[PDB]
Amino acid sequence: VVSYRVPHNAAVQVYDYRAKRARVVFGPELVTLDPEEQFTVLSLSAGRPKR
Amino acid sequence: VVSYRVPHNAAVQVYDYRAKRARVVFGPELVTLDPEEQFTVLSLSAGRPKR
Amino acid sequence: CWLIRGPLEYVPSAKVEVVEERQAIPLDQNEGIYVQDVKTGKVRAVIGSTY
Repeated sequence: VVSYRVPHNAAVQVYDYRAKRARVVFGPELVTLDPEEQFTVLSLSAGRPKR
Repeated sequence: VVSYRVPHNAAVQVYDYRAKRARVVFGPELVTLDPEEQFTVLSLSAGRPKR
Repeated sequence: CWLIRGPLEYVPSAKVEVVEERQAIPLDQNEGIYVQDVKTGKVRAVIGSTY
């Protein structure tokens, strides 16, 4: 299984393609992906000034 | 077991993912983690000026 | 093919033949294994108790 422990003040969004269903969960829960669930990996700005 | 002795004027927050339950305890108690409990490790600013 | 399981003893008859050993997998809550049912292809992602 692929499972992620969401931080307390955080949120993760997933989509089950096999079920064609989106769901986003916030807070400190342990999410487990169904066999056709995919995460919303976010690319974010960082660095000293910004990137 | 993983157990932490909280300082007197301190507080630790944990989440049990297997039970999907958050709890934070303050004061000088001995917390013991359930098999799917996780701590809220905090990164904090320190150093001479600040970091 | 079929699986025989339980706290018991077996003698393979002349007709039947032992294919494999099939050791179980111990799983707790918020943990599981991705099982594909090759007879139907569907992937179930069975989680929870041991399986």
